[PDB]
Amino acid sequence: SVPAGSVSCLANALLNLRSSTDYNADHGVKNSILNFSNSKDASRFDGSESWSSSVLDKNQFIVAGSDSVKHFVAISTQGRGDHDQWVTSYKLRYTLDNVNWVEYNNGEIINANKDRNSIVTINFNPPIKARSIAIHPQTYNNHISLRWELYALPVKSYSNPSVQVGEVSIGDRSLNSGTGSRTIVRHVKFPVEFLSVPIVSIGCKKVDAHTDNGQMRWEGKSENITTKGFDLTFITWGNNAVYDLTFDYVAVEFN
Amino acid sequence: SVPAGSVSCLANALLNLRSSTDYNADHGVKNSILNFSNSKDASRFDGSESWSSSVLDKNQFIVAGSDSVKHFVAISTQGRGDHDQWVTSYKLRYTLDNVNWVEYNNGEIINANKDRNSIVTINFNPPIKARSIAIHPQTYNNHISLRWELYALPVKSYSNPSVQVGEVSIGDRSLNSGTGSRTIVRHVKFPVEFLSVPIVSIGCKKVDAHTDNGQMRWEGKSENITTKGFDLTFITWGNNAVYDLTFDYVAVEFNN
Amino acid sequence: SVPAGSVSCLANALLNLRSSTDYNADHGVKNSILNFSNSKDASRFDGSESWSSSVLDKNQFIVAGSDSVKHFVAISTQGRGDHDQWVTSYKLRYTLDNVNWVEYNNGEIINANKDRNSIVTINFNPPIKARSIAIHPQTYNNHISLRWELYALPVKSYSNPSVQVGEVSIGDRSLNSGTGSRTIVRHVKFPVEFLSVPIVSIGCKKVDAHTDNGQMRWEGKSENITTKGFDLTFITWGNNAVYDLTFDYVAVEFNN
Ligand SMILES: [Ca+2]
Ligand SMILES: [Ca+2]
Ligand SMILES: [Ca+2]
Ligand SMILES: [Cl-]
Ligand SMILES: [Zn+2]
Repeated sequence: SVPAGSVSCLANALLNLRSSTDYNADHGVKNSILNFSNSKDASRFDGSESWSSSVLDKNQFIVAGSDSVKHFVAISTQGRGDHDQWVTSYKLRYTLDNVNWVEYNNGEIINANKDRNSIVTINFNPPIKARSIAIHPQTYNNHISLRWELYALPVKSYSNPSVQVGEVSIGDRSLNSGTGSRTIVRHVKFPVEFLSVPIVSIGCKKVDAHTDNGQMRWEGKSENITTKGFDLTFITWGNNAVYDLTFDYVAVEFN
Repeated sequence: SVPAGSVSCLANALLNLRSSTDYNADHGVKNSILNFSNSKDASRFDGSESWSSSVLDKNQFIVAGSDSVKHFVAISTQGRGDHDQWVTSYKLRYTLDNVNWVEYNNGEIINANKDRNSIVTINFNPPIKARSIAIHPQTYNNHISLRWELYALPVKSYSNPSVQVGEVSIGDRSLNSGTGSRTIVRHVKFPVEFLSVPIVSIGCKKVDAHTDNGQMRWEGKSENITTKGFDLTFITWGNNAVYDLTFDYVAVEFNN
Repeated sequence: SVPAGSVSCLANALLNLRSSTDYNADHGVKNSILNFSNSKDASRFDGSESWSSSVLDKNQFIVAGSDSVKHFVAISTQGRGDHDQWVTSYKLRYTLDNVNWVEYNNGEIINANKDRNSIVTINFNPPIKARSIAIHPQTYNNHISLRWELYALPVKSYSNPSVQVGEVSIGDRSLNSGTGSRTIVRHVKFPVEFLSVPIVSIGCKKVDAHTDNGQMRWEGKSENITTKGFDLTFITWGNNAVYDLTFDYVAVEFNN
């Protein structure tokens, strides 16, 4: 079973494909998408409804890859739509760093197809975590020919952040006197405008302040965050005299 | 108009393409880039100056995509270069998550080409945020055959920075005695060397210090930052005695 | 020489490729990887063991690209496996932004191949920092035909991190009385669950505490981290009364 919500990688043209060999360009990996089907006009040939290797041995493969870390949850294979050709068993190989390749599950040989069109699906628990994956047919019927699809987790909503950083201080004696709940606002303009409204984290890196009968009171808050900047509100209360406070900030936009 | 400073996606080989069907490999999406043209020698066929479908109906397309989120600002289409074939109208589809596709602009049919070579450009306002985008020919002259280019915003430099994190303390009594402005430096080494110089944000997560007639004074600064590490300078002044301090740090490396 | 531990980009299918021209589909970029080799059977053509241009001039190229920034450390070229065709000199161009192209080493003409199968390697010092790169044959032997590989630095463990952010407080008087080492835990849930265990940095943004004979004491520690959340353990010791503390936190997810 293909888990609900998963991404069809070839359907969405998310992976580059490279076969070991092709019978010819009209039998190439571009024709390997699961359920691939073309013209039924038998007078002209518009391509095999599969990838088909040229060499017939145990060393053929399609490699599927891209820069990003995919979490593959399953793989589906299928035979050739237009001729009695199919892969009947295959091994999997993969790589997360693109330098070291590993055998999936110690070189597990997986039972594949029995006919032209029936879909056989394999599920990975836990997901294979890879940048490139390769299918390696071991046995076949008539010829090494397949359609297939790879399934991956969708991308997390938090992914691909943009970040801007900086520091901000009171800079003067605004909170160094008076009584009660006291506030002073520093307006921060981000060096560059965000696309979406960031979330902002702050951290104190300087405290110069007087206790009030032994009590220390200071707070920093970010507020009125927009795409262009925000307000760092420096806060004190009781009778505390804050001479200076400094925060670093980290602003993060996603999605 | 193609907006100034845009990225030509197929030109920079930035998108994978997948057609519904190919007339044959010599009419493949590999031959679809705007203005593609090959040998003019009529005696030998080196492929169409177009992508060309095999099936002729309303259901053909090219899908274009990649792991990343594009900000598509425009699209251009053109007919076949070497025969009288072009797409007269098409719809667009796109997807951000690669699970749910949306009809561009509620399924708007866009008037496309009426010759081989004139370029028809469509602007997107606002930009289309998608991982994958598909052109869906609705009407054609003679055959479903086209050349195209997709245009997108350049990558902004504040996106996907690298990060490294860690913690640093005084770890001893260095600032816990003495008078006036007092500093001790902690030389911090990042777990992995960066390829270029990061910035280094810090925040305090431990105070253990004595007041000086009721005044608290401490500070931390990251200085002398390199690809390999930085110095966290712990500071006190007056007659504050600082028993220990701790910072979490976050080193952020941009555009690499 | 190819530096030990480089990534072979074409081998791992990390780049889209686009030629200026193909002799035909059976001579396309898909057949261009270093050492590419097909059936040795002379009674049916299964494609060239090379890419081969259609037009024979000095304006042919393959463009290799993708979304992410690469650091290319070397190129390797080869001639055609199956006929006496090979590139004898070439130039390189690249782009980091996919708007502005630059000429490798001010258009240096690199001496290339001499036969079908010997591999000629060029080292890039420093690495070419590029999203796309293009090989431009200048001279050739019989036909513009080649095989190649591009080598890149492996991705750093620290790249493409994701970040989540929030705040936590004691929010009550738990730490405000008693004596000796006292702790209170706040369980934090991440707005979205992470795919793997993050690291969690914190920095204080509120202190409301009493000194203990002039000594200030407070600490925050992020503990018990999972995909779903963590514990912020607020800490005081000696006889300090902490009325409240607040932290911001930065949760960072690596290698995903
Ligand atoms: Ca057919
Ligand atoms: Ca031609
Ligand atoms: Ca052959
Ligand atoms: Cl404090
Ligand atoms: Zn990518």
